[PDB]
Amino acid sequence: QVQLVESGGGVVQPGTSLRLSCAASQFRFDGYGMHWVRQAPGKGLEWVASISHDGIKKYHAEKVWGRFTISRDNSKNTLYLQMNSLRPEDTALYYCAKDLREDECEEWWSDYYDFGAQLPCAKSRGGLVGIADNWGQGTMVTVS
Amino acid sequence: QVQLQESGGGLVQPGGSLRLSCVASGFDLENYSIGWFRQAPGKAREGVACLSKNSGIGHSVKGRFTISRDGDSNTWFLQMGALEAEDTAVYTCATYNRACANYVTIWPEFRGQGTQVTVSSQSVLTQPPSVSAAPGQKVTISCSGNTSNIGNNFVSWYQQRPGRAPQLLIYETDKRPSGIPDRFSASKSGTSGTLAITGLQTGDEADYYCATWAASLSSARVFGTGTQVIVL
Amino acid sequence: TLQCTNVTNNITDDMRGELKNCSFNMTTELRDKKQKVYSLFYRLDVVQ
Amino acid sequence: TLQCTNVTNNITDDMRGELKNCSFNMTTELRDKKQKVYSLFYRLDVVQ
Ligand SMILES: *[C@@H]1O[C@H](CO)[C@@H](O[C@@H]2O[C@H](CO)[C@@H](O)[C@H](O)[C@H]2NC(C)=O)[C@H](O)[C@H]1NC(C)=O
Ligand SMILES: *[C@@H]1O[C@H](CO)[C@@H](O[C@@H]2O[C@H](CO)[C@@H](O)[C@H](O)[C@H]2NC(C)=O)[C@H](O)[C@H]1NC(C)=O
Ligand SMILES: *[C@@H]1O[C@H](CO)[C@@H](O)[C@H](O)[C@H]1NC(C)=O
Ligand SMILES: *[C@@H]1O[C@H](CO)[C@@H](O)[C@H](O)[C@H]1NC(C)=O
Repeated sequence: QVQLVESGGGVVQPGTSLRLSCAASQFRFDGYGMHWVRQAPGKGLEWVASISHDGIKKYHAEKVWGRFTISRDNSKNTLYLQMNSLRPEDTALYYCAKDLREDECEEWWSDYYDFGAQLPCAKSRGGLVGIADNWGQGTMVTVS
Repeated sequence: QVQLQESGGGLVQPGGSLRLSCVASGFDLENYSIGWFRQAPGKAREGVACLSKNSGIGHSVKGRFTISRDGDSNTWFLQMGALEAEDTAVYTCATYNRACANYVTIWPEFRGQGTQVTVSSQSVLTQPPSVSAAPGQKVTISCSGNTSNIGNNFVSWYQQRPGRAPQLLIYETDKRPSGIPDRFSASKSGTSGTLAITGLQTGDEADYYCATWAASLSSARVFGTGTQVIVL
Repeated sequence: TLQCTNVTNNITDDMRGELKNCSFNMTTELRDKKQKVYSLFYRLDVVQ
Repeated sequence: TLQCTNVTNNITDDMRGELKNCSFNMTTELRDKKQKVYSLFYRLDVVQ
């Protein structure tokens, strides 16, 4: 139910580069991993790439191996998708979605001779959980 | 007792793990430590692990092999992983000095008999093109793939309405979100997932997709071709 | 403090309450970090 | 860190200082919350 904004699409020539931007609000962007789904008009969905909450684990597709880049910036709450070596088959709609696991904190910073103060998170477990429940409007990318 | 009894030997495929173990008694296993042998044909004797008393450290000659103990139980577990063709030999567990003195080279006393360890040897989902049934009937959708994607990993279902964003309906084949009613059910068998829809209506007309997720292998994630539902 | 809650798995009517499924924060081996550990505490060892 | 305050009530001028409020945080029986407590400390036992 949170808002999803997608932008950065356009019409580009083959072999060019483009950047797609997805924005997050009303929820913690750091707490959810990102995925990119491609869908040509009139055909089924196609998974493209996935990144965890921290960004350590990056996963890509056999059709886009070595040519798609996906990154996340939690400070600005933004998702960057970098395109390399475009082809005419890439004309499709790209959908922005999030995760569901709601990663928690395994450890918090402490102060022994207190132990009662609220201190920021130290270590955390999460990521993966490649299930998408909220889908944004998406962006249209045309290659010609 | 003092003699050592070993267990867990057998045959392993290259790229697996074992749980070698050995137990002993004899009212004198507080002064000694327990480690393991390795003797391959044509070669001399080496060592693989030595759980040193007086330090609790699990020394080993390679990174893969690890020795471990559990409580006061007089049993020692040698865990080995990422096995390779050379690791086929006669594994014996023996007793070394109180502080795991020179091993991988020594020949101790109070040794066991020794077990035997021998080592030797693009998927796309298939879905029907479209389905059709009378309103209020039950429909079934089959998503058949491979062992790595569906057999070894869970399957998620997605519904895309015409000119609308997709929506999650089934996750790990046995649970549904709050906004989705119970009219949809899912099951898995071997490498095939089956989705059953009851009380189909006009509003359910959409394109359904099956996907899998796993970070272990890159062939594991795969989205289905899609099934079209038409209500007469 | 114990953010405890009352256990209802395969329980019997005679042993109602009694066991409590307590969750509390705890210093780890480093004396700078809080875990979140859980335990079972009988109703005779916990007070409100 | 004691937050101490000049005592002033029914005092015989010359005995200025000496007695003092000193209010400070304090660990209670529970090791997660701190009680704000106050006490009276003589000037010989507190250094600035
Ligand atoms: C353990 O420490 C965490 C540190 O955040 C506590 O979480 C806070 O709990 C209070 C209530 O006690 C809430 O008002 C805060 O919103 C919580 N903060 C966060 C970040 O969750 C937690 O209560 C402590 N105890 C347990 C049992 O977890
Ligand atoms: C006891 O500890 C509390 C810890 O919060 C102190 O409260 C803080 O006081 C400073 C002083 O101006 C404020 O800036 C903080 O905002 C306060 N914290 C909170 C959470 O309100 C309190 O001052 C301490 N008392 C004494 C006597 O030292
Ligand atoms: C657990 O069940 C007992 C049974 O009456 C009840 O009295 C107790 O309050 C319950 N615990 C909590 C935390 O509600
Ligand atoms: C506070 O106490 C000091 C003693 O160190 C004294 O010199 C000063 O006059 C006092 N001030 C007031 C306002 O009581």
